[PDB]
Parts: sequence; C-alpha cells; structure tokens
Amino acid sequence: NQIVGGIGAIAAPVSITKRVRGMRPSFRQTKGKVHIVHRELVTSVINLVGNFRVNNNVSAQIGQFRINPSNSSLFTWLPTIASNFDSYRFTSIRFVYVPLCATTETGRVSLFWDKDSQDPLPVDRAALSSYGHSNEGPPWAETTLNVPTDGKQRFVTDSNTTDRKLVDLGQFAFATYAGGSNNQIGDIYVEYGVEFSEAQPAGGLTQYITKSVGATASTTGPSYVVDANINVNATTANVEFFSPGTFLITAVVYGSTIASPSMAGGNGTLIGDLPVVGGSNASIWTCVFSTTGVSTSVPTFTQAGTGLTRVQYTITRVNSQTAYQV
Amino acid sequence: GKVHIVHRELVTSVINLVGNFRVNNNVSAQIGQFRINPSNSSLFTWLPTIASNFDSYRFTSIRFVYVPLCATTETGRVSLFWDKDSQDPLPVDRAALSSYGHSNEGPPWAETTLNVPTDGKQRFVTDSNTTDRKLVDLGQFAFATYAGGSNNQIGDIYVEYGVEFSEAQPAGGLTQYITKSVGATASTTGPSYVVDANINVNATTANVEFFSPGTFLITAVVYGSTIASPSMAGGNGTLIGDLPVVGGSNASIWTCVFSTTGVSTSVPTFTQAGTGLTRVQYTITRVNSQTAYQV
Amino acid sequence: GKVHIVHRELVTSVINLVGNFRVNNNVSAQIGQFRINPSNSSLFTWLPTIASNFDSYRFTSIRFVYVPLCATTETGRVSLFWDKDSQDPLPVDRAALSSYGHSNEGPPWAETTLNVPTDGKQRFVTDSNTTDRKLVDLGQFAFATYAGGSNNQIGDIYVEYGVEFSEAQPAGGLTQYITKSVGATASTTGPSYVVDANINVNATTANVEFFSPGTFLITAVVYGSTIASPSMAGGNGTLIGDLPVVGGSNASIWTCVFSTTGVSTSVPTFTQAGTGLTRVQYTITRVNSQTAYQV
Amino acid sequence: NQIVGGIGAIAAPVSITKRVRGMRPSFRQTKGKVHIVHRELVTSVINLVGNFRVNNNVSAQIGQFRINPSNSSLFTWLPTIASNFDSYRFTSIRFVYVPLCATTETGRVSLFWDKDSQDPLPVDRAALSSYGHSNEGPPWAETTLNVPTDGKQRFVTDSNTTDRKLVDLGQFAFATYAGGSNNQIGDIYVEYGVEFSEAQPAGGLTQYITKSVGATASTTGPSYVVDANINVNATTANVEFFSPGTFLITAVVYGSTIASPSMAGGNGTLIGDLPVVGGSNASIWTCVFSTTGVSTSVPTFTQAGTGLTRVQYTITRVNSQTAYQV
Amino acid sequence: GKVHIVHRELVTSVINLVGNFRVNNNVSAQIGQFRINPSNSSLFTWLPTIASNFDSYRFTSIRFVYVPLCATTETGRVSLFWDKDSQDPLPVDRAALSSYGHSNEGPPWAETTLNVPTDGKQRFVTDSNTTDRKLVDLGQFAFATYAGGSNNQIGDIYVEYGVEFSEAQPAGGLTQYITKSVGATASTTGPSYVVDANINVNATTANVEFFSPGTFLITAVVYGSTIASPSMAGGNGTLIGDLPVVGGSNASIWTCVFSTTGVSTSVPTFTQAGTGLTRVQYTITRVNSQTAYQV
Ligand SMILES: [Ca+2]
Ligand SMILES: [Ca+2]
Ligand SMILES: [Ca+2]
Ligand SMILES: [Ca+2]
Ligand SMILES: [Ca+2]
Repeated sequence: NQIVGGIGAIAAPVSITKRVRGMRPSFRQTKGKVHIVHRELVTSVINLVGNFRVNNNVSAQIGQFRINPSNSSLFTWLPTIASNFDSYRFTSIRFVYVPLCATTETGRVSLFWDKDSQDPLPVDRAALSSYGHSNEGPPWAETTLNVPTDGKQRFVTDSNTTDRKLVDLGQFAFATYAGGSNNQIGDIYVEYGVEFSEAQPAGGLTQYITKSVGATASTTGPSYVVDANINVNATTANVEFFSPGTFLITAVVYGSTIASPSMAGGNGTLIGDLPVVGGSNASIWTCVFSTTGVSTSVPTFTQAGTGLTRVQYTITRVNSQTAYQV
Repeated sequence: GKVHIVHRELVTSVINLVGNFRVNNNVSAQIGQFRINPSNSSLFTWLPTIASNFDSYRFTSIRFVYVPLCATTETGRVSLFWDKDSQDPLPVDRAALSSYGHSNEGPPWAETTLNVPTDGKQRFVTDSNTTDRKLVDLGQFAFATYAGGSNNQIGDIYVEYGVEFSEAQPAGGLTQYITKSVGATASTTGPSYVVDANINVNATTANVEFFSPGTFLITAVVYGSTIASPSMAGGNGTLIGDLPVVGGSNASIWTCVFSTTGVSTSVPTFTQAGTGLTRVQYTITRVNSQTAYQV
Repeated sequence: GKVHIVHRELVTSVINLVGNFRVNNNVSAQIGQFRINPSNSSLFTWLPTIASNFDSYRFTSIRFVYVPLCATTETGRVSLFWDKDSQDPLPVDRAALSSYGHSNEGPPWAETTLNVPTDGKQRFVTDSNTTDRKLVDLGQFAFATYAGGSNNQIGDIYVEYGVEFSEAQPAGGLTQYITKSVGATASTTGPSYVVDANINVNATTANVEFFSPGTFLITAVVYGSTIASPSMAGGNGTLIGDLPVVGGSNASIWTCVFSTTGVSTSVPTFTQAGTGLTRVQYTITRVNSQTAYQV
Repeated sequence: NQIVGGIGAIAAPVSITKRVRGMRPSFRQTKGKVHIVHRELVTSVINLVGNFRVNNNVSAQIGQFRINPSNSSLFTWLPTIASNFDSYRFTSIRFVYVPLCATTETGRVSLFWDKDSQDPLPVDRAALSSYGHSNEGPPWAETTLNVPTDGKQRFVTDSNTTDRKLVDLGQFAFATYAGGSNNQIGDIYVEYGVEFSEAQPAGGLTQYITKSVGATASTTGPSYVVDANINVNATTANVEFFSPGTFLITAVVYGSTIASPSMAGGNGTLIGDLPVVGGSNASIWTCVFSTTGVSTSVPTFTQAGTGLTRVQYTITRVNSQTAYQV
Repeated sequence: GKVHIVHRELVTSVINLVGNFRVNNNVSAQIGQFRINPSNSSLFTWLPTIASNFDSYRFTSIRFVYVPLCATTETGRVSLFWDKDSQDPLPVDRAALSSYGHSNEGPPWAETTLNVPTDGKQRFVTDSNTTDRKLVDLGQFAFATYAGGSNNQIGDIYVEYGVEFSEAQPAGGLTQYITKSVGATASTTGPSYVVDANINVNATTANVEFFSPGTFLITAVVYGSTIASPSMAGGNGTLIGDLPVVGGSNASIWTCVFSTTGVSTSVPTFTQAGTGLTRVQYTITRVNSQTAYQV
C-alpha cells in the first residue's frame, strides 16, 4: 500500500497490467438501424531485435487490418453477423494496448491509424512518427488511441470491389523498432460501436483466389488470404496464412506431374486425413486444419510439382468436428 | 492570406554514455545546429518540405516532449532547455544547465515536456545567407544527458507546434549539394540533412554516414585513381533498391535509395575504398519508398 | 486540423498549328492527363510538394486564366473547358468542344478566364493509385486550339485556387522512377514529370524529353553494349553544372542538373546513341539552381 | 493503479524518480537588499565497490563544496552575478537528492553539512554517521536535508582571504560506503534563497595560482583549481581539474629544457590549436578546452620537462567559440 | 442551374414459366443489368436520351409500379425488390426474396407498387469505365415470378421518378457498336440496348434478337464467304421500311428500320445464314417511324 521513501516521487514497478472481462455484446435498434457495441482482441505484438518491423512480419502485406466489418482479420465476432447488411457506420472506436511483459523488456512500440487503405506501410523509422493519430510508447505501459468517425455510410464488402478504399474507415497498424528479445509484449484490444442498415440475404463467407504466372489476383470473397503465394515453374506452390483460426480448403492445380503436399515442417497442424489424388496433368487435394499466426520460413504447404500452369484455392472457416474420416 | 498548420513530428533520438556530459549527441557540440526555424531540416522532418514554399513564419505555440524508450531499470538524467538567441555557446558541464530559465529535467523512463514562449513578430526562413543568423530565429533548442550506464538509444523527442506562413516563394526543392576535397570543408548548399563530417583522404577512405532518420535518394560522383564499389552493408541504413554503379578508372557515379534509422554505431554507412582520390560530390533528397530502382 | 492554402501558379504553355484540331498540345491527347487533383504534378507545380503530406483535400475555389504571350498579328481560336468526370474521352469536333457546362472560348490575343465550381466533399489525393481515378478528383481540365495560325507558342495557362488539407501523412517523396525495356509500356511510381514518351530500341535510340518547366536533377542507368556519352545540346533544356559520365562497356550511369522550358522543338533533349540496348532507368526530381555539380 | 495482493502493505517498485522542471530565477528588492531564489544541480554521485569514498574522489580535497556564492563548483549560475556585491545572507537552503538508478543497485549513501570549512572530511565509516545534519539513505530513495541559516552577513570572496572560514555558511559533502557497481546513482539538487547588499564594481573571475617546490599556494581569484598539481624536478608538471565546464588557460614555466604538453590520454578534450613555444629556459603554452569531472589517473596535461623551478597558471571560464585559429 | 424532370415510363414486360423461379426473364440472371442509373438504357426508355447530355444526377423520389395484363384466372406470384448495391448477386430460389427489406409481392391480376428510398448525394452517369460500378448507382432493381401456369406475357412494370441533373456534357449520341467474332465476347460500346447474346458461328448462323421495346435503326456489316439475305420474317419485330441489302461474296452491308415488342419467342429476329463467317458488327440507334427507307 505504501511505497518506501522518498515521498511524492515517481516509482517504477515490476509490472503493471489491467485485468479484463469478456463483456457480452449488446444490441439496440433505432429508426430501422441496428446498433451493436462490443470489445475483442485482434492479435499480440511480438518484436524482433535490432530491426524495424510492422504488423509481425517483414513483407507487411498492405491492408491486413483494413478497418471494415467484413474484415475477419481484425474483428473476429462481428463479420459473421455483418454479412446480413449492406451498410454500416462506426459511431465510436478506440484501440487499447495493454502490456503483459515485465519492466525489464525494452523496445519502444507504437500504433497508429491511417485514413486511406493503400499507403504502403512505412519502412523508415522517422516516417512512423508523423501520422496524425498515433502513440509513441514504451513496451510496458498502456496506450490508447481514438480514431475519428464520420457520418458517411459505407458498404460492407460483399463483392470484389477492386478499389477497396472508398468503403473503409481507414487502416489500423502497429510496429516496433527496438528491442529487446523475441517474446510477446502485449495485445491490442478494440472496442467499438457500429450501426447497420438495409438488411440482406446472407452473403457468402468463402474466398476464391486464382493464380497463374501473371495477373495475380483474380479473386473474390472475404480476404482470408491475400496475394502471397509463390509459384513460377519449379517445385513452387507455396501457401501460408496469417489470419488465425481453422479452415476448410480445397485445391486444384494444372500442368505437368506433381507430388503430394508436404504440410509437415511449418505453421499449422493437420486435423483430418487430407485425401489426395492426381499426378499426371492435374491434381486435387482438400484438407482441414488450424493455424496460429505466424511469420516464419518454409511455408505452410509447399506443394512441389514439376511444371505448373494455374492454381486456385477455396477457403472457408469452419470448426473442429468437420474433418475427414476419423 | 496566411496559412496555419498544426502538427506533431519527430526530431531525433537520444543516446547516453557511461557517465559524462554530452549535448545533442556529440562532443564539441556544433554551435547552433538546432536553431528552431521552419527551414532547419536538421530538427523538423515533415515541416521543411512545405516551408520551402514560403518566406515568413510565426510560431503561435510550440512545445517539445520527450517520450521514453528504454527499460525502467536504466539510470540517467535527460534535460531539455532553450536559449532565445541562436549562437550563444552551448554549455560544457552539467552544472551550467540549471541556470537556463526554461528547462525541465527528468528520469529517462518518464515523459517530460517543456513549453517555449512565442512572440507576435514575423521572421524569415532562409538561412544560407544571413550572417549573423540571429534575428531570423525564434531561439535554440538543445538536450543533454548526464549519467550512466549504457550506450543505447533511450528515447526520442517530438515537437508540437503551430505556424503561420505568408507570401509564398517558388519551390526550389530540397536537394543538397555537398562537395568535398582534401582540404577546406565543406561548402554545402541547401538544407542541412548531412553534415560537416564525412571522412575521406586518399586511401581506402570515402565515408559518409547520416544522423537524421528517413528514407533518402542519393547520387554521388568521385574522382581520382581506381575506385572500388560501395559496400554499404554492415552499417546503419538498409538498401531498398538495386544500387547501380559504374566506373573505376577516373570517376565512378552511383545512385542509391535507402532508409536509415538517427542512431549510429561504428563502421559507417557507405565507405567506398578507392586507391587515390581528389574530390567527391553528393546530392541528397528525401523521397518515399515506391521510387526505388527496380532490378 | 485543417490547413488552408491560397496560391497562384503555372500549368503549361500553349502551341497551335496550321489549321487542324488539337487538345492539350498533342494529337494522341492521352485521356485524363490534366485531371485536377492536388497530387497531379503534370498539372500543378508548387502544390504537390505540399500535397504529398496529407490525405484529404477540398478545393474551396479554383479559377483558370489564360494570358497571351504572343503578338496580336496572328489568328487561331483557343478554348478552355472543364469536365467533372475524369475519363470522358476528349472530343474531336469543334461543335461538341464549346458546349460544356463551364467553358470560355476566346481569341489567341485576349485574356480568358474560367471559373470551375467546387463541392463540400473530402477526396483522397492519390496513394498507390486506383483503377477508377474518378471518385477521387474534383474534375478534369483541358484546353484546345483550332484553325491557326502558326507553329509557335501563343500563351500559357495559370491557376488560382484555394484548398483545405487534412489528416497529415508521413513525407512521401517527390521523385519518380521510370523503367523502359524494349516494347515496354513503362511502369512508374511517384509523380509524373514524364509520361511514356521516351523512345529507345537498340540503335542510336535512347531518348527522353520533357514538357513541364522547371529545374531538374536526373540520374540514369543503361544496359547493353557500348554506350556513347549523352549529347544534351541542340534541343530543349540548358545545362547548369558539370554532367559527370562514366561507362561504355556494359552499363553507364550519368547524373545531370538542368533547366528546361515549354515547347518541344523537333529533337529530344538528351539523345544517347549506344549500339545495343536492353533497358533504361531514370530518377527525376525537382530542385533549385544551386544544387548543381561544381566542376 | 492497483498493486496486486496483499493489501495495506509495503511495496517496492522497480524505480522511483521525480520529474523536474527548470524554473526561472526570480528577483525581489526590499530596503536596498536584492533577494533571489533559484534551483540548480551540483554533480552526480558515482560509487566504487567495497571502498569508502567521499565527493567522487579519494583525495577528497578539503573544501570543494564550500557553501559561498562565489563558489563556482557548487552554484553554477549564481557566482557570475554574485560578483557584483560584497555581502550576502542565505535565507533558506536545502539539498535534494533524487535517484536515477534501479532498485537492484545497492550501497547506502549519505549527505551531510558541516558548520566550519576546514574539518578534514572523514575517512572512518563511523565518523560519517555522527554529523548534526545528515541523512543515511539507500541509493534508490530520495532524501533531503535542510541546512540552518543565520542573520549574520558574510563576504562574497573577492580576495585571497586565507582564513576562508569566517565568510562561509559551512561546507556541503556526500559520500558512499558500500556497493554495488561503478555507475551513476543520482544527482543532488540545491534550491536556495539569498540576499545581497552593497553593490560593487564587478570583480574578476580569473584564478592565478603559483607553485614552486615549496609554498604551495600563493594564489588568488576564485578557486577553479586548488593545490592539486604535481611538480618536483623530474618529468613533473601535472594539472587536473575537478570542476566541470570549459576554460581558457595560459601557462608559463621555468628551468631547464622542456617538452610539449601531452594533453591526450586523459580527462578533458581539446577545442582549438594550443600554440606552444619554448624549450630552452622557459616556455609558454596557452589552450582552451572543456572537461567533465572526473577522477582518474594520468592527469589532464602531464607537461614533462627536465628540471623545473616554478610554474604558474591563469584560469578563466569562457564559452566554446573563443578558441584559436579555426 | 439544376434541371428537374418528372416522368412515368415503361421498363420491360414480365413472362412467367410453368412452375420455376426466374429473375428478370432469364436463367443465369445476368448480374447487374437493371442497376438504376439514368444512363442505363436497359430499364429506362425515355430518360437516357436526355441523360446523355448531363453528368450528375440525384433521384429525388422514385417508385416502381406493376400493372396487370393477363386474365384474372391465371395463377402466379410476381414480386418486386431492391438491393442498395449494384453487384450483390441475385437470388436463386424463391425462399430468399422474403429477406429483402424493400419487397412487395402480389398476384398477377392486381396492381403492385413499391417505393425505394433516396438520399441527398449526387453520383455520375457514365458506366462504360467504372469498375467497380458500385458507388455510381442508387441501387439495383429486380423482379421475379414463381408459379405456373403458362408462358405468356402477364404484365409489365413502370417507373415514376424525379431527377436532378447538373453540369451538362455534350451529346455524343445513343448509338451502339457491337463487334463479335468466333471467340471472345463481345466488346460493346455505348448504351446497353442489346446484349451479350447473339448466336453466330460459321454455318447458317448469324442471329440477333432484341429484348427491349421500341423502334430502331440498325446497320450491320458481315465478313467471310458467301452470305445470304437476312430473312427477318417469322420472328419478333416488324419491318416498316424497305430493307436494302447488297453483297454476298466477302461482305454484305444492310440497313433496316423496324420496331419490336420486349417479348420473345422462338425463331429470333434477323437470322442471316451465310456459308462461312469471320466477324460481324452492329450499330443500333433508337429513332421514330418517319425516318424509314422509302421504296
Ligand atoms: Ca454488399
Ligand atoms: Ca522568396
Ligand atoms: Ca496516410
Ligand atoms: Ca569583496
Ligand atoms: Ca462530361
């Protein structure tokens, strides 16, 4: 209760941390608009040593916390009920950072908001500091930013909508530029109040991406993945995720002879059987698996093959007890 | 007729030593060098890209903050102070800075602000010509640190201002032109990104490092006998482009785009070797990351 | 948090022909190239160095004016007009020319103004530019001359405006980057001080020529067989510094500071010959005069 | 905000430290007496391990925080305006110690006040504890002492005044006797209110000391240095400072042949050129330099020479842009 | 400065089938295709002849009615609904359309209206370029029918609107240009009268039918080997002029003026045979009955 002498001074403890409760969502209707407020987390920030890095990976994949109720990577409970509406408006939203490391962890972190959604995620240390809404902060003290709202209603991303910039409240991000260690530091909570209007039949929750050696990116659906998948001719069909959760996939390739997908030795763990067939001109392989984060080498599938023409996947989110013949 | 911007940006990092007294992260203190003026590119880093398109200013309110970066277990004393004329000499011992009328010390694990009083008069922005550079500034800012116990970056300082420009001039750009020879130094031209410190004589000696953050585009020509390639790796700043290079008999021209974090270490940024050298030139611009030389 | 800038500046020169139709000084006319947007470096000159530090703009007033820099003894009507959607394809006849919602036809020796209305909307500037640059602009400006005349310069167009920026970005650069292989249809980034008019195949063909005024700092690499030195003189643009150059075996790098103006005479500005070439790169930026090379 | 359990107890944090502001001085006149109150620092205490030590060096140089408005070693802003008066009186003065190390730094420190000014600075551990005004304290908690004032007016030390004991309010000191490490620990602030009376033409701010093999100490002016300079016959003319700041010096020696002053390899850094001439019977060398602290071996000038008779210096305080031909 | 018209015109007919679920009178539903926008010539039929002379609009109030045409003894369910973005996919079963917030069903022998809410913002009219075509529209309208028991036209739907145009553009016309080859489809240009469905390969196969009402003027060129004459009789639409025609060896050009009612059947409208064909072109304009090719 009493800190030892002297008096009236600044004291630095070993750790400070708020304790949180999982409050329920609460609804409210008003003039045909349904209003819902809730709080959940997004991710936990991890730092490197001696290297600038933003959003837990070095490629940093522009977007990826695109603030929009259809985005599953940021909101984890909102988008499965936001697919019943075609318009929204944020009435209040703030990002809360709460630490979970000791005071002896070093490396000053930051989190910030941009208004558009294709500014290519800065690399210089000085370019981070000059956003209009940010918080410089040490990695052991809580920091919160508000992000300003509008009156304009936007759309809730049911189609491809390639100029995905007029329908977004902005973009959220965070970065670290010192350190330290290679541990978790804290986790970012977001609490928010939204509106919805003009109810709709339920849209899909299934991504369909295509990739040949060319146009990247002829995709549709909610971006569980984005254009980060490597194939040229060689032992090259690499898929890796960044969004957490557990998914149901189905793949189809084309070209010369192939091999089996070697998922072992990387992120994400099997849960079923993954039946596979092919090896002459095309092959199909479906699976179901869970994954956690994360940024690392030797990515999550490394389908080799010999000489390839096209590849295309379908991704959908599903629980545990949906796998194959167990 | 008078614009009025309000912004909060970065200045520089701080680096303490093991129990001495340093002002603005060097010995010998480089008199001036943080004169607060919207064209001084060495302290502001977003402001002077628009102060080149004006001539007069008036700071309506300005404060300097200091946020921590280090662990709470590191000893130190950081201090922030302000003299109202630009070329009174900087102090040399820690006992002197208690006498400044606008000062604020504090431990390196807590935030620290100070205001700096303004006045309702207008000044000029151009500083390449005014000797003396004394009535064209609103003052002079300097920080200092005096304790142990490491050599690590233990924070940085941010400004929070409000300006009033008037009667615009045409934008000449933000490029530098740094010549150098084995002799008189250094005949700069432009803003002050970098710096009257770039070691080169005749031997394996053509060294340039930076001390301001940000991403940059540099071109350079050299002269003399056989020049080796610039091996940029090992020091501060990382390559983002392709680094084209040519020559090696009488001259060698090479462009680069990169970004540096500013904090320093040993083995500086570029470090061309060469064999026997005469002179060198540098043009430094600040530009973003999309404009990289592709491979 | 809304700055407000009022300023007046130049766009481009106007040249006419011996009795034909032409929009914006060429016949291919390259749809949308004078879209009005604060980050359009081909339209504004002083503005986009400020505009690359913000996201949301709003013109509060904008007014175009045409002054004659020509004698009163020559004929050929000029015209100014404005279209609020940014890719209607640039008409061909005289008849549909002078019937927009805002236009002012005039003779080539008289001063001619053009108001253009504003909206109370926030629009983004340009940031990794979209595929329908139509919701982000406040309109599209173009001029046209017909039934001259001669083949000389007969005036230039100035812009008065007033803007409100908001939501400050980090400092994007003002340098651009253009690569050109053989059969290229170039990829670029940053502003647009040039567009895809820079011809090269394998022969004495490595050409680039400007249209926008002002001083410039360029760097350029080439690749292939032996490369001749660039021969600047004979056409547009005047050298101001040293022009260092090296290479001639597989790749040559050269850097220039220069100033150019206005009309293209019938020869491009730099004209490297070479003997066999693969690809060329450029890095254009806008500087002032004293950032030259001093040998 | 809330310390974890239990409740109503004593908690030890990682660090405590006050944050300070550089308040301006403020003047006041009353009945012909000018009254001025101000706060500034003096030094930062550094400790050894396993050895008793007082005022950051082992020789400890009796005096050296002699509390008097002419003393530059303690007050750093006062003496340049206290040279316009011939009498003073302290109305309120306290010494404040504020920590800057972590809790894991050990070695209990102390600071104390004596009333005279030639008590020879104790060496025994027990002799430290029994001063009439002191504070035993750990090196991580703030401790303050007041020091009692009088009504008696004293003089402000414009002359040699060899019995420099009736004109002083006392003597300040501090010491450490355990540890620990070899780091800085904290710094001592002094806040004080003075008076002045009977204004004067401005006296000098220039010390002139002499030294031969004999009478030590035939000096004048403000004691920037004190009798700590070694010369006997041999390669022996050693000068080292303890007061911080930057100075203008001029030296003159006598005797047999000499050598150049080798300032490199110790405390204090060059700033100009130091022209030097001589080498037959006498030699002159001036310089200008800054120094920081400090107590170490191989002192700051080590003028060697061969066989010497006298040496005498002149010291004055001056800013940076006063050096030779740059 | 802003015009304001109020009008009530025709959209299209409705045709039910024997007990299935069809949306907008076809299977596969053709995503979009009734995006409500004054340039969408596929739903309005008097409006876009004046919306080509403007750029912006704002519907101030708009309702859609459905009047009956069939006998009262015919079973059916017609429905009218509206999604507020233009490229959400259309429903595929009758169970889905109960979830739309603005819907109104009814029997095919009674009148049925629905409103559609507006908003006070202005959009653009041009849709040849905006991908995505999503923020330039006020919504998307579609009807559907789900019962028996015939294949007859059982009504039609009418709009009743009020628009506010502003800042006119010059009238380019209303012509189409529909190229086609045995391969990629179809590279339209202009309004959407007709349609990405016109069957032709090489055999007795060059078929074009319409689905919008009105009187029209079409020209067409063909290519390949021997072409037969267009036998227009037997299908929808009646000749009103002379039908001139020429050629039959490498190409054949033919103009026609006619009117079609739109409702469909088998054996489509024109149906040229030919022998072996390469490509075909069509220009379709809407024009009245006095402009017929006389005999
Ligand atoms: Ca939607
Ligand atoms: Ca000027
Ligand atoms: Ca931004
Ligand atoms: Ca005296
Ligand atoms: Ca138009």
